[PDB]
Parts: sequence; C-alpha cells; structure tokens
Amino acid sequence: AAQTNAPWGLARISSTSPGTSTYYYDESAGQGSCVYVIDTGIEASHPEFEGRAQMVKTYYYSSRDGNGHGTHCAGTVGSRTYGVAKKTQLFGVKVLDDNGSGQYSTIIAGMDFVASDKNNRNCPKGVVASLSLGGGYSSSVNSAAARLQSSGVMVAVAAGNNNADARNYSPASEPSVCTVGASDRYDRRSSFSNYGSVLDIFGPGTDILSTWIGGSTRSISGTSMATPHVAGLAAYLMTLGKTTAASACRYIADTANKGDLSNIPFGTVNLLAYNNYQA
Repeated sequence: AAQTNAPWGLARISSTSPGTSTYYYDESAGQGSCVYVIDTGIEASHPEFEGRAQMVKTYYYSSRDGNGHGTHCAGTVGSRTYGVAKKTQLFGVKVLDDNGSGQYSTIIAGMDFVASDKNNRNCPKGVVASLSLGGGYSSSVNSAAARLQSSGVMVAVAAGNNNADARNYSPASEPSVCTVGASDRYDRRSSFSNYGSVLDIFGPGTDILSTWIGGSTRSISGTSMATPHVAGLAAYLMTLGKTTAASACRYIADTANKGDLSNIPFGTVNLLAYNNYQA
C-alpha cells in the first residue's frame, strides 16, 4: 500500500532517504493489534480514527481530551491520514489533565490499568503502550514502566525535550522499555531532543502533522510526536508477525536505518525507525 502526500514522518518510516512524501506499508496496517495511548485522552469521535478509538480509563471527571495532546499522539499511531498503523485499535487512558500535566499516582496507576485491561480486549496481534510523557528521575516510575513491559506490552516512552541526557528522566531511563528520540525532516536530531545511552531509537518529531481536538489537525513538535511513530511501527510489525512485544524494541533497532542522522553525540544510538518495506 502507498499513501502519497503523506506527512514527512510517515514517508520517512518507509524510506531510506530524507525528503520523500509517499508512505509505503503492508496492507495489514496493524489490524488486530492494540495501542494504549496514555496521555490527555483521545477524541474518539474524530473521523480520522474511523471508530477505531475509544476511551477506556480516565483519572479525572471527564474522559474527554480537553487539551489535544493525546489526540495528536493517537493520530500519529493509527489515524487514517496521519498514522503509522492505519488499522490498529486505539485505547485512551487519560492520565494527564487538560493542561497536559500529569501526576505521579495517576501515571503509575495508568500503567497498572493497561496491564490489567488488555486481557479483556481483542488484541490477537499484540498490545502496545505509547507514553508521550516524562518527568524527573524516579525509580518508582521506572519500576511501573518495567512492570507494564513484563506484562506483555510493548512500551514506548518519550526521551524528553530538554536537549539533555535522558538518564535523568523517568520513565525514559527505564532500560526495559523503548526510549524514543526525535529527528527533523532533514535527518538531523531535533534541536530539543534528549539523547543518551538509554535511547533505543529515533523517530520523526519536528513539525508533525496529526489530528487535533474539534475534528481538526495541527502540526507540533516534540519527542511526544516521535514516540507514537515508534508505537505505531511496533503495532505494524507485530501484526506482520516479524516481532512481538518482548522483542519489538530490539527488532526495530536491529532493522532501523543506521548512521543516517546528523548531530548524534557519541554514546547515543544513530538509529531511525524504519519499516523495512518488503514489496
């Protein structure tokens, strides 16, 4: 399958050079997999989700995304026009308020909910969790993320947006999850993107067009945009059967585009997420 005039990040996922605009992918498109978007919520009514998005848990009075951050992130996972896995099932877990701010107790409880909820969901191809959030170092937050991964969920987390070593951030510093940095359309590490040995993969993160609340669209930047590229890629590759939740992060890193990004400091992987499209 091919999507012409795709967002540059989607085209980058299937290409071996910057500056293309057509996204090539297998028709399976992540159908049969599930991605939990742990964020401000998901506007499930957005026509770009085609009914494949639903809110399953909120730690606030409403389950609605009153901010837009979570809807944008979920759009990059599996929206029709802006998603990597255009046929996956999206589940919304609202751990961030409508200001985009989270809590220690709610974010930790949210990861516990996903591991307990996935049983009763139809996800024959596997379960993924996308965490476009982060904070200071916390062994508790790291332990909660590792426990979600050990439950049988591919956990992708954002590295952070402070141009700093992600070792001092959680859950970015948890080794057992997949920590994602951001790149720009010119294959340079995004000016804001965190780095460090704890990073596993890079994804498109600068000027990422995706869904927004009110049935609209918006282009924003951050490692919060790069993480759903990797979460959608994992769900796509798990549906294809070439990896599972336990092996997806290493498999993505093993099959990534190597050494093509610029301004990658020594000690940080030079790997860009790549679907290795087999026509």
